[PDB]
Formats: sequence, C-alpha cells, structure tokens
Amino acid sequence: AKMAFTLADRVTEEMLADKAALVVEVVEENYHDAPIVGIAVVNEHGRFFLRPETALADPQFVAWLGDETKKKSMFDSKRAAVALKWKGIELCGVSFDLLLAAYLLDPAQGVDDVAAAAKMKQYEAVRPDEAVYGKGAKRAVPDEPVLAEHLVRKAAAIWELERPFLDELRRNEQDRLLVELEQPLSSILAEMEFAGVKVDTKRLEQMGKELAEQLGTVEQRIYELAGQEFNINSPKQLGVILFEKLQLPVLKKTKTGYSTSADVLEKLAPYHEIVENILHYRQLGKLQSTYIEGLLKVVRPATKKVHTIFNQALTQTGRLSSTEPNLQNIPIRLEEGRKIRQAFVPSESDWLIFAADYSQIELRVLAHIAEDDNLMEAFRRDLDIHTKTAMDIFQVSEDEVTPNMRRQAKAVNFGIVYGISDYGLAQNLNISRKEAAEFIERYFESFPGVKRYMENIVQEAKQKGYVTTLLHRRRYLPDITSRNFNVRSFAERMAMNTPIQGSAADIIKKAMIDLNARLKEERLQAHLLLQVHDELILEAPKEEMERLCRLVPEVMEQAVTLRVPLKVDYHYGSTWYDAK
DNA sequence: CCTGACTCC
DNA sequence: TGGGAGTCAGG
Repeated sequence: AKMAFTLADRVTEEMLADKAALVVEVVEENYHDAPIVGIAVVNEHGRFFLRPETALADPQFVAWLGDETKKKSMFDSKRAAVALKWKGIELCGVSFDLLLAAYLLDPAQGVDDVAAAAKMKQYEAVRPDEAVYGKGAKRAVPDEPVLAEHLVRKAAAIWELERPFLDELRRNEQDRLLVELEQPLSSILAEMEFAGVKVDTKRLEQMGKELAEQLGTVEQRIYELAGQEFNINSPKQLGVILFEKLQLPVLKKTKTGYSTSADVLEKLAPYHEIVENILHYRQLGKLQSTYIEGLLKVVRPATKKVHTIFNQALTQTGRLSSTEPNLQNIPIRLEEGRKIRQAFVPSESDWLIFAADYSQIELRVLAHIAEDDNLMEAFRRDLDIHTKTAMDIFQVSEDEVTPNMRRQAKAVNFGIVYGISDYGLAQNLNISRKEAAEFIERYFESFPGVKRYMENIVQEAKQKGYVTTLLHRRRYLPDITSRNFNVRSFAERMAMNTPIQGSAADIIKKAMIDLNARLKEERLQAHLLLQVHDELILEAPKEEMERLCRLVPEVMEQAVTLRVPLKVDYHYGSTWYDAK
C-alpha cells in the first residue's frame, strides 16, 4: 500500500507507450453520454493520472487512444469505448479485458469490479469501487488525490493480473475464447449500443393513449365481477378477493401467501370468469408500465433512439443480457403486445429492419452433443421435430398427429432441455400427471442417446465439478453432490441444460463476429442493432435486402459445424413488427 | 429493499 | 416438482 504515481497536468511522451494498463473511469452505471471522471495509465515507465478535460482534449493522447498498435489492458473496455464514443473519441488496441477474463474463469463469482477480479489471485492492493464512491444517494466522486490513487491502483492491478489471468485461461483452453470471441464481440456490442434503435414516439404515445382507455374498461369490469374495488396489481389484495371473498380453491401457496400466478389463474377459469379478466388486465398493465411509459422514459428525445447496454459478463451460461431498457423482452407472443414492435423503426429513411432467427438451435445442439441417432436423423431430413416427438410418444403415424398432440409434444421437447419433471409437465399442459409421466418415459425410450447424455453429463459434473460448452465456456457446480434433494436436483438440471444453452450462446456470438466481418468486407451499410439470444436484428438500406437475405442466414448457419444442420429463418420490413 | 407479477429466449 | 434473463408496482 505504498504506490507512487504522477498526478500529471499535461500528457507526456512516456505515457504513450506501446503497451499500457488503461483506466477510463465512468462512474454512472449507465455509461451512455456519461461523464469520464478520471484517467490512469500504467506502463513500462511508471504510473500516471490524467484529468479528462486535459487528456481528452490533447491530440497526442487521443491519437494514442485510437492507435490500434498501442495495446491497452483494461477492465470493462466496452464501458470506456462507448463513453468515449459519446465524447467523439475512438478507442482501439484493447488486447486484454480483465472483466471478460474473470467472467470466463468463473461466471459465478459475479465479478463486476477490479478488486473482485484481483481477489481471484489474492491481489489486495486495490479497493472495491463501492468503497471509494459509496452507495445509493451517498454515491459521489471523491477528492482528486483519493480518486487518482484509486484509478492508479486499478490500472496497476490490471497490469500485474494480465499474465496470471491469461496463464489460467490458457491452462483451461479458454484463451482463444477470450481473445478471439469475447473480446472482439465486446467491440461489436459497443457499436450496437452506441448506434441505438430509433423509436416512433408518436406511434408509441398513441398506443399508450388507447391502452389507458382499454385498461380502464377492463378494470371496471373486474370490480363489477368482484363486487368491490381493490388494487388488481397487488397479489396480496387479489388473493383476498379470489380465495376469501369468492372462495375459489387454493391451488398453490408461496412463502408470503396465496399464489396468483398466471398458471394458477388459468386453472381457475372453470370457477369464475373474473380470472381471465384479471390476467388480461395484468398483461395490459405491464404493456403500459414497461413498454410504453418505461420505454418513453429512456428515449433520447433529440434523436428518438434508445441505447441499451448488453451485459456481457453476467449470465451463468454465456448469454448476454440487456438493460435500461431491456430490448431482449419486447412482446411478441400475443398480438396486443406484439404491436409495440411497430414503434421500433429504422434510423434512416428508406431503410428496413431485417430479423434472422435460428430454428430450434437448442434442440439441434442437443442432437449434436448427445449424438442421438434418431434425433440427428430427424434434423437431417428437416422433419418437424414436434411432429416427430408426437409420433413416438402417442405411437401414431404422422398423419394421425392432431395439433393438440403436437402441442403437447412441443412442450415435451422444450421441457426435456430444462429437466422438466412429470409434475411440471402435467401442470404446464394441464393434463393428467400419469400421462405426463408416460410422455417423458416414452420420449427417453425414443431418444436413448438423449437419455444417455443426461446421465453422462451429470456424472461428468460430479466428477469434475463443472460442465463445459462447445467453445470451452465453463460453469462450476459445487452443489452437484449436495445431500439435500432440492439443492442437488437444481444443480443436476443446470448440468444438463448449461452445455446446451451455453453452446447455443457460443454459436450466435461467433456468428456475430463472422457477420460483422462479412458486412465490413463488402462495404455494406447494414449493421447489427440487437441480439435476442437466438436472433439477430439489423437495419439496412432497402436496396441491400436481397443481399442480406442470402448473406445473414448463411453466415449464421455456417458459424460452427455440427453433426446436424443449423437452420435460420429471416424476414424484413418497415418496422420490427413487420419483419415477420 | 424484496416479492411476485409480467415479458423474452 | 422448468434452464437463462430484466423491469415494474406494491408492500
């Protein structure tokens, strides 16, 4: 805890070495158009703190930032890159990101500051961010000497930790996953976030006006059926109305009282019509609160764009998540909500939205990893996999599969991937549990490779302590041998599912890197706007659609070679809604 | 603040 | 007694 550094007034030459640890500090959680509060550089020649007002205005330092041959090691480089884009400055030459390194080594650690990564190698010459800045309403940037020491200690930690982290990744055969996948993807996500998605606010506002009217009508209908006014958005008050006033059967309880979940309310429809009304109301209410009001609150008014942040180092399976706003959960399943997508429009005139999605990628990945003959053959023939499972389960010819049979079979196919039990399947389908049990039993008799995979992967997790994905992502499962049934079972289901969900994440990430390269190689104006787990959304001039129609699906299908084909569907139109 | 509701994959 | 997420209002 005796670290010397130069609190510099101007930029000098020794600060611009061809290798440095760099800290560009953005304290606001949402880094879009957020202030840069300080800069630190550590390199061969010493340790330096710079004021942004000075440094970001100095052409030598800006030139260095954007010089791809001057290599930088950082933590959360995407944060810095985007904050710099808002200042009109390009960051290049990031060769090591400690956030992403820590994430690959163990996603469960929840590393989101340098001190937490430093903890993984018993390095303690740096403080947690929360300790320096404070929390909540107490959050503030400290006096310059305090800030400066903190930023320098973060840069110094990155400097000393790079090698130890690379050495462990290399031992895990994850070094290429960092350097050739996650780090390049970080730059692509930075582009997507900064570009943002344009919103038709006039349309959204009109939809909200109509929604408020409809909400009011449904609300009063509910109070009439209930015989009383109450807060419909209060599961507690609702529970009193349903299970005490109206005396409907209690199908499920939670730790706090009666359950009013959608699952339960659906099953109460034979008892009282009010439950269908309430379900409708809570749907409409979430549209209004989240996809109208919440969305309008984050639109930048001068440009009418929304700028999400894709968290690349959060999920336990290798997926991205999307926040403020979340653009990975925009409604699509009910037509009423799906219309929200009409408000998502191209950023330029005479441009269109192009959306491409993988068809059943998790089931194709399962087929591959399990090497199940019958499942692989189905995908090779492009037989409808839900129709196929229905024939095996119900033991009928293909022409005898009723749309209901297929419905149930779809539920089985998707449920197997999550380790669903017969209880869960029976409740999902609202069918006999004896029957649900036989469906699961027949499924595994029909796809014995899948059954072997499920057994083998749990045994592997118990023996190694972790499971792995196609591109070598890991997830540790220290609870897999717990003596407690609930704890152990949850970990076994994680063991089953994580290689599937995580490999699918690996594939779409590689596809984004390959797609970006191809777009840039052909000088297309098309660019990525969003990723939604198994879907990619782009915008482009209308002239480029013919090209994207061939290029995007091809790049996506060819991202990795499995034992079965990957299949991609695609559409385009004048709004996200119309790209269907 | 957590809990349970809604939304997506 | 179904894997992975985020946001919201109510309490």
